[PDB]
Amino acid sequence: SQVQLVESGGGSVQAGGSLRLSCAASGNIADIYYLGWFRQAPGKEREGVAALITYNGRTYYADSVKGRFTVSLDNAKNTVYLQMNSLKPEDTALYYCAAAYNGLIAAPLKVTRYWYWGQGTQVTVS
Amino acid sequence: MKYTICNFMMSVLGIIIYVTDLVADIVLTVRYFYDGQYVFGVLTLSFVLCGTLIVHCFSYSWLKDDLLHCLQGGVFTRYWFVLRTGYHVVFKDPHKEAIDMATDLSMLRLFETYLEGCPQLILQLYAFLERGQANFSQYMVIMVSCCAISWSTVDYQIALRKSLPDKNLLRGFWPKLTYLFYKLFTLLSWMLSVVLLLFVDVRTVLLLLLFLWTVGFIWAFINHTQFCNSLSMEFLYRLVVGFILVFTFFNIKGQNTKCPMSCYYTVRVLGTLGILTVFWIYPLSIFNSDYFIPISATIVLSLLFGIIFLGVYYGTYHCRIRYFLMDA
Ligand SMILES: CCCCCCCCCCCC(=O)OC[C@H](COP(=O)(O)OCC[N+](C)(C)C)OC(=O)CCCCCCCCCCC
Repeated sequence: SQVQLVESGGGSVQAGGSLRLSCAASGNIADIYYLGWFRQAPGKEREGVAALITYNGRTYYADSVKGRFTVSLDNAKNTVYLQMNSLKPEDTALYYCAAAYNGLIAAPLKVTRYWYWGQGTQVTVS
Repeated sequence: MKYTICNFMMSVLGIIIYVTDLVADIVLTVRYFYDGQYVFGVLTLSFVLCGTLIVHCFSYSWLKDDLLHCLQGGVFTRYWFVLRTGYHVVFKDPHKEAIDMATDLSMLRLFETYLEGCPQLILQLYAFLERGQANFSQYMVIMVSCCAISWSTVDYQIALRKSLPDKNLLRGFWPKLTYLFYKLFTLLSWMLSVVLLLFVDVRTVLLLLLFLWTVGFIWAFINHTQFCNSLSMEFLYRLVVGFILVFTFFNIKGQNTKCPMSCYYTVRVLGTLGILTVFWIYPLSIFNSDYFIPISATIVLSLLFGIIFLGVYYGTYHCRIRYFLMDA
């Protein structure tokens, strides 16, 4: 595992506020095509919060959070940042950051699409 | 005809292929369960287990017909006696018994290879193409299955030349090479073809498998194939040979006039090209253009060479195996 993911910024935020989470990739991401976020809370499966392309930057989103979050990547530190606004209690979940190599399937929201993941951080909304 | 040393090396090479194929699947299945891919895990183990169980039914029946006990005459048991007979031949009708036991093994490992390798290569190509880079353990399973199909096809080809004298013109190094590259090329086009359909709708593809399984099942019933003495056991062979014809043709009963093969591959050529036109004239947002056009070239060019090798086969060439699958 020459590549590893480091996540930070998770915490408890009052409902209706804002929160920013950072995810840094250690190693090489030259051929890494997709990288995004997912949320995990008990009683439901992983869902794709957001994603973006390292080459282009097209920020694919999900209908549940479309037009609410802002995810961007900065190539100086090879780090990806996701921002949340107008938090709601259902947003409370374990947020995982993962990246995927390029391939035939172009769907940066499928859980099984991505190759390697990270530890993730907890986000709590009151 | 005398079970030369090269034939013994064919038998020796097989046991490494068999054991490595079995251990790789166990390693891969454990890897999937450790990695959380339960669906890919149980499927990987199911194909090798269900493939082995079917072959054991034939192996036990053949031993019982010529004759705890259920596992006492399994595939592994057959290997041990074949190795002993092969070693005795090298040290030294014993040859007739040795070759007869070798050809009985070729039938079983052809079923074992095409009931496990073909359904698993689709699964592994599904897992490799979806996640992009795959891992080392998945590469071993793909490579050994590619070798298992390659090795079994050659060994089965050798068995026909030695068992019945009808395949007298089959002698030579080239025919076992053109036929071998035939099977890889026509399968690789079909393996990638199914995988592309396997991404848009999994349920529809399995429904097409049942339709193509029934046609193969019906055709052997129409062809009045007879391989097993037991009435109940033979339907298992009829059912299994129908599954194999979903992937590659085998000319059941070897008494056909080359017409069914042409009708089968005419459907293959237009069917394979028909799929791409739907995916080309109508673009799919699911697929990625960067990697799709390597695949589109790969599937057509492999089929283009696959048919050419088939044409070369007929342009130059055409006691128990007389009822098994023959010809191409
Ligand atoms: C018995 C059954 C046999 C099955 C076992 C073998 C499995 C093979 C795996 C196939 C996976 C695949 O097709 O992968 C798709 C690839 C990807 O394309 P790329 O642009 O090179 O990507 C590389 C881009 N990088 C550099 C960013 C990583 O296409 C190929 O080039 C594979 C073609 C191999 C077959 C050659 C014969 C025909 C030549 C036509 C080529 C145009």
